[PDB]
Amino acid sequence: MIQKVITVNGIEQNLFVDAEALLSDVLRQQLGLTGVKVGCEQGQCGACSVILDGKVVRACVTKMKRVADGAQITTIEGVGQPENLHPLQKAWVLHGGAQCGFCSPGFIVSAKGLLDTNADPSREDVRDWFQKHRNACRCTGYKPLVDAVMDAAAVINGKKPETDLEFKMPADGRIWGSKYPRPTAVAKVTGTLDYGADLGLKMPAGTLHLAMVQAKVSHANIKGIDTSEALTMPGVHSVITHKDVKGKNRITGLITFPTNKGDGWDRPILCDEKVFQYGDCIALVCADSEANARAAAEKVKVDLEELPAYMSGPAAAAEDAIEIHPGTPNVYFEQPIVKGEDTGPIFASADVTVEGDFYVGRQPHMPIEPDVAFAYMGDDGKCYIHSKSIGVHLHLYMIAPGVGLEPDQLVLVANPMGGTFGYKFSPTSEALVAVAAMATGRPVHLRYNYQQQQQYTGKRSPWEMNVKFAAKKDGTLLAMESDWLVDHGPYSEFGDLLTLRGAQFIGAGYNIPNIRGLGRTVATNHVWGSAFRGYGAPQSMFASECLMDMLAEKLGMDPLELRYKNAYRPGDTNPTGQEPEVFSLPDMIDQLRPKYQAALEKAQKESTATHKKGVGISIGVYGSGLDGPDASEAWAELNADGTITVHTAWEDHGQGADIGCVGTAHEALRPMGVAPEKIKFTWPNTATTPNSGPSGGSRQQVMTGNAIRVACENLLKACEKPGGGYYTYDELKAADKPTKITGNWTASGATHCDAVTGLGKPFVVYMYGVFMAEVTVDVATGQTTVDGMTLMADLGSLCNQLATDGQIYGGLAQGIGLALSEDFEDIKKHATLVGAGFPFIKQIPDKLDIVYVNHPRPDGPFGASGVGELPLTSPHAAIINAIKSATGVRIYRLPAYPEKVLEALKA
Ligand code: PCD
Ligand code: FES
Ligand code: FES
Ligand SMILES: [Cl-]
Ligand SMILES: [Cl-]
Ligand SMILES: [Cl-]
Ligand SMILES: [Mg+2]
Ligand SMILES: [Mg+2]
Repeated sequence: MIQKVITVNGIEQNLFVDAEALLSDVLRQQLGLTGVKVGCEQGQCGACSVILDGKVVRACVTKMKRVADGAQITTIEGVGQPENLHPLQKAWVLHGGAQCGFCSPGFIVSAKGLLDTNADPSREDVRDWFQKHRNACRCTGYKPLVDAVMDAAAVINGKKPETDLEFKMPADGRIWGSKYPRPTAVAKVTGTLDYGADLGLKMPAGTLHLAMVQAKVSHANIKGIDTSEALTMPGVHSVITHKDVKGKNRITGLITFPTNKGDGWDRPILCDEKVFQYGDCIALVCADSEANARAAAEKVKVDLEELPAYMSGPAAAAEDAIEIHPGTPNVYFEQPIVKGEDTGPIFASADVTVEGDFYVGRQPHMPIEPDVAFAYMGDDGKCYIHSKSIGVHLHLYMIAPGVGLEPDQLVLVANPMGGTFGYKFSPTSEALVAVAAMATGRPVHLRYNYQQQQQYTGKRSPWEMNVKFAAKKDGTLLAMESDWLVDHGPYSEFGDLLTLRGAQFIGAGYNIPNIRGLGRTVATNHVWGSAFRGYGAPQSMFASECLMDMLAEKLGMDPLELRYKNAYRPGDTNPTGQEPEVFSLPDMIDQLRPKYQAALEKAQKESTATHKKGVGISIGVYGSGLDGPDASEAWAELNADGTITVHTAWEDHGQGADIGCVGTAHEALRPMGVAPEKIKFTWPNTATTPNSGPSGGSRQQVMTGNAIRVACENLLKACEKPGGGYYTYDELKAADKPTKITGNWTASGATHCDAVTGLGKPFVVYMYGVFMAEVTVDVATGQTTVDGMTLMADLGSLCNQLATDGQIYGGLAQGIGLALSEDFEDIKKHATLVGAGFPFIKQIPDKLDIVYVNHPRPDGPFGASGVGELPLTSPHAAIINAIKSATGVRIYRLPAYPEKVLEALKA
């Protein structure tokens, strides 16, 4: 041990540390400075950036021996605090740079180090600095961060007043449609929002820390578990196995389709009979610390009989393949799409046909915050789970039978969380922590490291796809055929639903009267499928949007013009035979057309013989909702101090549940003149908030927004005085009148798609957009640079522009990664941020352009649609179409790795 006297955030600290300790652990655990966030633990993400003697360093790779006696350290807590924000923190809030917030301390400290060395940086200087310091963001697309740094610099420089960093009310008081900051932003930019790992550090002594004993093979029969040596290790309390589970020890997919061949109870909580994928949790070590639990977990001995693993859909779907789930075929679900007339003869006589085979792979979500959860037995005897769930009621019902509890005996709560992008539509760690809390009676806390986040949370399911079009010479589409194979890994939850998405979205955007297609879901031993932002559309529309450009190429038509010819117009129907609710694609195409022409001209002009520039187009469509007559509920309550609490279970991945609630409620409450700061939101809790539904399917602004609107209208009626005016709280209470008022809303016009034909009206609100990608391909290295992205977006009406801008930038950035670099195919090679192709700032162009072309939706609140998944529906098709424009070659199987682009160039 060594004594080190240093200064931290301006205050002398008398530190007693191990020389080998990591500064991240010392600051977080010894000094309680949980604003130093830890994500990757490998020096790759910058979340733990601190200033050490004038240099920005990552604390997670900085050992205490490198910290000199007398050193100066600055963490986010020393940059500023909630009622003393630094200009960078104020700019962050104004510019909406904290979405999930997990990266915000690291970027803001890093940016102070920049400004302390370069007072007046160029935007390029800012991007170069965040690239060298590895400041990673998965939510924002970086542009808002760079905007915030530039604004703060100008203030620090005396160029502009600091008060220009404070939001100015539009004067009229409307915050719907405005840039009003989100309520959680100040906590995020000051590091005072506790995420699950932070809460772990602030739990009482007595809390047990868990570590997973995981399969190190992809497929096996389990013969036995030997915990003997592990029990003798430092700090170890016990080891939990399937023997300790009090229910079925299985998670249910809950809405498994009747024509699924599987019963949806395939996924174990703790493996008992078999290993189904690498990473499967077979036991939990309970210990006094994460480090002690992990050291003992390595000593638990699992005796396995390894089985041949099927690591792709085609392998597992082979007619011969052995059943992964004995008794159930590996191909366990099929969804036909049957619209119009038989396609065979239409293909036979059409002027032009085109066909392609496409692939979109196992994209990893890569939130900066790895999965974390905790559980405890409440004084009331219920088991409480606090996790990254974005569907607390959904997960309650998916895990209660397996852990052996009735829905009245378990409570799920969503912690503040650092991003999920869909992976948390699945249970990950919740059943694990509940079993351990139940078995021990003690609080338990489980943190995944980043390798566990990559290998042992769910993934975008790969799809192998064949799509064909038939068309007339004038480009009018006549018919489509489609085939898709969905590799869902071993656990069936929502796999059949994802396969149905291919019937709804392959070919979406155009009138296509005649369709014949079939999707197939296959169990494999690769990572199980969890939703990933877009859920079926990134696969489906990559195929159809690339194919539209192949059809345009073949007809000698401009691809944008071919889309204009076919885009939805009154009278048309979508692939499931439903009429669109608004018709904005021609309008967006018309407004994009000159920008596209200018872009084509720039490309042609600025291409060189080795750096070829190109421009590519795509359309995106996705539903806002769960299929069918989805619904939500909210409660609007006048409190005794005159504030109003809007109670919902709107789960916040980081997309903006707080501002969606406040902005929607503010607009609904305008007749009573309620200031936005007087409106309170509730964190999701299955015991004390209503079943608003999960934050999946870009649904909450529509479904929960409408329920908030109705609850608020109902609260206005409850408060109205006859003759005009409103009663106060005190008045209603003296009157014995109610002050907490319910509202509900249902998408009553929707119907489920048919199991035999795929036809129906699954959503009553859709999102529509048009993408333009501008790229440069180095034809010596095959490296693609995305130089600009444009999204024409119809979101109906914006609840909050900071929120929708940031949603679109973040989605476009994930589309650049899906297009060029991201996959989870090799269990080892892809288990880090950099190995899996995470996009750092220089991979995302500063030019991210949005044009809103908003057609108010008949059934959305104040006309709004969702936004969440629109930007990831097909940006990667626009990018691959731009590589084809630049170079003449087509990448059919993502990602477009440089070697793959070179092989196509040289073919
Ligand atoms: N018009 C409009 C729309 C919308 N908004 C906004 O925006 C957001 C979003 O919304 P939406 O769309 O409704 O959505 P939500 O439901 O809430 O959420 C969900 C999503 O969200 C997104 N985004 C995001 N972001 C962030 N930051 N993070 C994350 O993680 C995430 N995730 C992702 C996903 S994947 Mo799935 O599950 O796959 O289906 S689906 C999803 C919010 O805040 C709201 O409010 C506005 O403002 N306006
Ligand atoms: S760089 Fe330190 S936690 Fe990622
Ligand atoms: S706000 Fe940057 S990772 Fe979420
Ligand atoms: Cl998906
Ligand atoms: Cl290819
Ligand atoms: Cl490569
Ligand atoms: Mg027509
Ligand atoms: Mg090669």
